[PDB]
Amino acid sequence: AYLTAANTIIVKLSVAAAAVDGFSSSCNNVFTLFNSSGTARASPFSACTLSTDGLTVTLTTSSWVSTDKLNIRSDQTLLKVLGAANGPSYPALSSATEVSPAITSAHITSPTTIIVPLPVASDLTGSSCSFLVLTAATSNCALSNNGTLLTVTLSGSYTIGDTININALNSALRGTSSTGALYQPVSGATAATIQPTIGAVQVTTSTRLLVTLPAAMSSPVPNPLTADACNAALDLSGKSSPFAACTASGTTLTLDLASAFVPGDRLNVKSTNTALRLGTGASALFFQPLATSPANILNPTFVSAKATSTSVVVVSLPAASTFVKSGSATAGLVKADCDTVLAMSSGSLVGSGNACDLNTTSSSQLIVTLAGTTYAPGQTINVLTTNTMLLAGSSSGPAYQPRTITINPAYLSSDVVATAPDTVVVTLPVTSGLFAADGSSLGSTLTAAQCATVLEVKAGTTAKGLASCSLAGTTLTVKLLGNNSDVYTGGDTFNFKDTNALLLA
Repeated sequence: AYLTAANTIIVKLSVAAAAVDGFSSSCNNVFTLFNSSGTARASPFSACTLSTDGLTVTLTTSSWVSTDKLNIRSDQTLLKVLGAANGPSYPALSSATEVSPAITSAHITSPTTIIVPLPVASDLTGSSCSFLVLTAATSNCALSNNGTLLTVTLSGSYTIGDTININALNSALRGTSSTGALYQPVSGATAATIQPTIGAVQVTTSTRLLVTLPAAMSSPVPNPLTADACNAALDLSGKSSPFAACTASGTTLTLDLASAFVPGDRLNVKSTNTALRLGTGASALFFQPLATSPANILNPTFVSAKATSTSVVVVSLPAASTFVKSGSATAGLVKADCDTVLAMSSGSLVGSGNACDLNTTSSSQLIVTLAGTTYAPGQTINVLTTNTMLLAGSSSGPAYQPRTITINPAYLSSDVVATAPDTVVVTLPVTSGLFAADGSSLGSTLTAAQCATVLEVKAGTTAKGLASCSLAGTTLTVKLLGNNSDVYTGGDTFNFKDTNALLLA
């Protein structure tokens, strides 16, 4: 006998059996459920059916308690070996048998995770993981969800078509207590195959998302994915055409959103998935909906950072957010409140006042102050693992998750000087260099088209035509055109451009 769910019992046989008319309506007259002391229960079962191959019996009960036994009442006349017409009745065992919880499906969610649902609340000893049977090696396995969601932490590698099944020597896993029924493998049933499913999610921009995959895909359908293909496979709170475009590379499914990111949504695979599949040939395994009832949450993260001065940083956020502390809505937080929350890669935050502020709570930018002028290129801003005050949307919205960000310098320490009617000399704070997209040094040259993608000189609303950039060491020289309006005028301004990708610090 076996228990494959919270209300199910599957009982197996060794020789094809048969059923007599009315056997679906007289289940209690064939089987009987005992307790550990031999005292039979009172009418435990409700309905029953027999499989076509005749070696399987299905029952539904709600009266099962741990360490209960089963057996066939001897005198029973409604179950016949090899035929209801002519055979004898199916015998009974000298001693009853113990129900043993089973397992029937598992998901490989990420490269290092395999979640296995369990039928009922369970108990385990430590986190050693030899009670299973896997081809690959494992490092750790531990319980969760009140004992109803096993987790297997892969250490080796996943080969397509692998199967998970418990061992017959099990001495670690049990049902409902440390002294309950031992999980056992079903006799005659094949080892269950592992199916893939989507992993974690992260918002990286007001429109982009990144999704972890269980293994490196090689050939979706179509190979170059499309907006139509992705809409038919994934679901985002049931919105119509929630998707703008989608690409796959490595173990990441990069993505775009139809409109602005609305805090709250979740992601799960639709029922009719046909596009995203893992493997090649007849071994292809389609992605399935996850076991967890709540769909995977969308974790907001930092978008980008830049230092407006040596002791100020203005982080940009993907959507409206707000600090929440002790049930109230707040705009900023004092040092110790922001200190176990976000940490610069080197240094410490300000002492007195709001060390981390947003002005109006429902905003999109975050201002940080340090212990003086201590920012130098090569410093990063991150959200720490243990944090709860950061929440996007409302008083109970999603909390931010760790992600490293690099700060772009945006401060000029010294003034900018016009030495001639067509010359402007800009003194940069740190040693610099011109490099290419692929990283090869560009030396000290910059063309007119390449010099308009780095900086601009403007008067009022209009800009000024350029002729050449230049940079040797820490002085960056610029030359205008020189005719009509491309000359120095009575009050002008200089600005770096956010499109800049050629000039590095």
